[PDB]
Parts: sequence; C-alpha cells; structure tokens
Amino acid sequence: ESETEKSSDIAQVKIKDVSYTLPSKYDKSTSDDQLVLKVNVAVKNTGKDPLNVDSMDFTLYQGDTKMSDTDPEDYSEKLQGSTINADKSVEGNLFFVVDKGKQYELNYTPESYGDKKPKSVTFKIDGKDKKILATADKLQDSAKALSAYVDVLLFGKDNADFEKITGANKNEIVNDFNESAKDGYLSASGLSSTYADSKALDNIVNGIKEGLSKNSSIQAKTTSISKDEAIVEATVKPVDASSLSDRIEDKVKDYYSKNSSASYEEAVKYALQVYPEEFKKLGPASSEKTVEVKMKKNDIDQWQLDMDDYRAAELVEAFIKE
Repeated sequence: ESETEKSSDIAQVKIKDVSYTLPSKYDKSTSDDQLVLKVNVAVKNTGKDPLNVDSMDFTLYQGDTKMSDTDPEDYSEKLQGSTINADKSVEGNLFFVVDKGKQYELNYTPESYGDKKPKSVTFKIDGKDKKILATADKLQDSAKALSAYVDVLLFGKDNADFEKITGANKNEIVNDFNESAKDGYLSASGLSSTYADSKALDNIVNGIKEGLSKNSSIQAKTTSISKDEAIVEATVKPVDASSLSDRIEDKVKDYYSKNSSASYEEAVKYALQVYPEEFKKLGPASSEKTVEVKMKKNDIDQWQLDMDDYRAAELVEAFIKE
C-alpha cells in the first residue's frame, strides 16, 4: 500500500494516470459546469484463481458523495469486462462525472467470494493537484484556436499567436477569405466581376471587419473532444444590419439631391463608397446564434478550421443579421 499503488491478497491496483476530460457529445449524466475524471488503472491478479475485472468494480466519491460513472464517446476507450488468471493484468480507463478540483476517492472491490472490506482497496485523488488541473486547461485549446481564426479573418485583428496555435499561415488564409468574400459580394449584388480588384471592394471588406471587431461578439466554448477532432460551440452576437439597406438608399438619395445628372455608374460607385462608413455605424443585434464548429488537431497539438466545411460558412454568416 502507497499513494497510487495498493493491494489486497487477491488483487493489485495501480493508478497509471488521472486527468479531466470533457463529456461525450452523447453524455446525458453531466452538467455544463461538470467534467469527466479519466482514471487509467491496471489490475494485477495477485491471487491463485482467475479474477473477473469490470468497470462496475470501481466507484468514485467526491467529498462524501458517490459520483456517476460515465462512458466516453467510443466505449472501446474504457476498461473492458474480462477475466485474468494468476499474475495476469488488465489495463484501461474509468470515467466519472465530477465537479473540477475536488477531493476524490476511488474504491475497487474485486469480483470475489466473501467480505468486501478486506479484499477492497481505496485511493485518494487530489483534484486541486497542479498536474491534474493542467489537463482541464488544455480542454478549451480548440476554442482558443477558433477565436484566433475569427480574430484574423472576421475582425481583421492581429494575433501573433495565430500561427503557433493553429498551424495555418494567416496571410494565405486571410487573402483567400477576402477574395472569396469579394467574389461572393459581387455575385450576391449582381455587379460586374470588374469591381473584384478595386479600392471600393477592399474598403468594403476592411470596413465590415472593423465593424465586426467592435460591434459584434463571439463566445467560444469547446463542448466535446473525440480523438483528433473537437466541437466548439460559438455563440455569436451579430451586427444588426437590418437598416443598412435604407442607410445606403438614404445616402444615395442625398447624392441625387446633390447632383441630379448622376448616372447609374456614378451612383453605384458612390453607394459602394458609403457602405463601409455606414456599416461601421451599426450596433449589435438583440439576439444571439449558436453555431457548432468542428476543429481538427494535428501532431504538434494545433487546432484547425476547414474553410470549405459548411459549418465554417454558417459561423461567418452568423456575424451579420439582416
């Protein structure tokens, strides 16, 4: 008997690892404020007869309260019900619904004939331990990365962390985004593909981005992690552009009330000029929209957003309410 290794005459239990995890996308026993404690254990049969070892043989207490056992997204990641003969060992993970940073107690009762207490082993787990707490911090890494993408792409904000955090190069992803955005704007407003590489259209992009950086908000939370891919829940407060139509219509009229003999080209070009300055005048909308976005982790633990994924488009579309 010691801190992470304890034994009875019939079994030996070793706690190989302890970390905080986010619940399964399909977990229904956890709260938004709860985590899942992942305890990797090893059970050695120190007895003679074969010993059945199951997840059900372990219970966790938080304080004096018994906590629920839970399942990961892929149940194969959990300790499997098996049988082990003398000196044979099974190894696997255990999952329990917990409130972060508490005092846990893991109890193991071997599947044996007779009295529980003598054959059982109990371990104390300090949830406020620095190492264990570190694991809880890495959980929102994907949301940090999603927010960096929003900063560089949508807000036009600088972010020296972007390359380090995501693995993508800002200059390329931003230029591609800005071109796609200009091309999409022209088609949506039936204008000539000529205006694509013009000051007017770059001022529109730079203006929209300045407006969103100030008058729109994103709250990003990683809700689930499953192997090399996470789910980030983006709660977006959009800019209310409901009035933008009228504002340009009114500024355009104010340009006809000025110069009567103004052609359709003169007035169109002027409308594309006031657009940035009028967008920058709009405030956030009352409502919020929550978009689920999938991030993908690499080897060097960097999270990425696929710009071609429909969920990325939905995230971008969520920033402006009409």
